[PDB]
Amino acid sequence: AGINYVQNYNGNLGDFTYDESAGTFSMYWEDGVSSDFVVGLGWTTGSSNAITYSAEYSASGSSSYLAVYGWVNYPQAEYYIVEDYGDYNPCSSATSLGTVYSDGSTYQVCTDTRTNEPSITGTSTFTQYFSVRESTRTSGTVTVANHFNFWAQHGFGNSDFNYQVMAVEAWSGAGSASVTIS
Repeated sequence: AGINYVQNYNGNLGDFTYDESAGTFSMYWEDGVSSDFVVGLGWTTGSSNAITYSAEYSASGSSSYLAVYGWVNYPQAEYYIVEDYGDYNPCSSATSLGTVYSDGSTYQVCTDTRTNEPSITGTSTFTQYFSVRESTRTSGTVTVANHFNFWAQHGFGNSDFNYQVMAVEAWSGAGSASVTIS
């Protein structure tokens, strides 16, 4: 996949292993976590190219996501295309933007504003964009373009991309995850 970036945000909170060249990574937090971590493999500059992945993901009792994750520099935005998740749906609370259909399923799409929080610039106010898969899965292709195009109708800059990775995130509870990016 031309993986050239390792995402490790508090990976030390659980057990994070990875092989850039194989496009694989695992992450165990079986003892539970009480703080947020985001780990994964990807690219230093994001693009609208499709991402194919395969995963073993077990996070039923955990506030966790198995998602395509990345940032946009300006307007600053953090984004997720959540394929599978734990006990928490971000669109349950956020402002609804509609629905989008892609790769065999509809995704609820929502947005939210984070004030003075950890960001690719340290601490700041940024916008989040979420596409949550209606029929969750742990393997398949994500045609990122379909999501970027829909979000772009609502403010998503759709250019000036920072990093983008296939990620696993959790900030409560315990779980397990093994992922391969093809």
